[PDB]
Amino acid sequence: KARGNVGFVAGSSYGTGSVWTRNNEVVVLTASHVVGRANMATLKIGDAMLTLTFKKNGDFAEAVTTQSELPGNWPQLHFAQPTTGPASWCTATGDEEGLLSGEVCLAWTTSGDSGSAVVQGDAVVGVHTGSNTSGVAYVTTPSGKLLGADTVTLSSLSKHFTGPLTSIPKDIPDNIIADVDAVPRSLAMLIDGLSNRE
Repeated sequence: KARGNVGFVAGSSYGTGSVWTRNNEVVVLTASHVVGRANMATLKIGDAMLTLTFKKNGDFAEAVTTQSELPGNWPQLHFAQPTTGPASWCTATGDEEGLLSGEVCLAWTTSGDSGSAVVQGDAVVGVHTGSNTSGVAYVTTPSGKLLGADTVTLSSLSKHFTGPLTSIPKDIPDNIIADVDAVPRSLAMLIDGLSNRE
């Protein structure tokens, strides 16, 4: 079951969106490539169907509308810098718990999940942009920075996680440089937690 503010978006492609409140306006986030160059796309949430125009920054797409056009108790929109740790990919079929860092992001997603808000706590860090082999995720922040395209060692990543040393999960992407033979339990369980929205 998806979060209450998560909807489906259809433009040049099919994706996911999220709805929020900010300074008396209703804000809708999704991915630019889901919207498409014509800059128009239709959001479906609850019984509401609304066509919107989006301002874009790289693959991060944001539309604004009003309470009279899209009523509901939408959660307040807070943007925040990425913090190395767990993050929730808010897909239309439930939250996918994944690893988020500036260099590498891991989450089990499909094409339809493009545009899902990626959140940490009560704040949006970006939208889901795309995927690669072995749970690789790419996330675009509101300022248009692409997260997930660089490399990081396991030891460097490990500094950010609590718990005792644990065996490294089997399938990890080449962009995570395996330079230790054990990682903190929370890091291992995160990666092991692959595919958890059900």
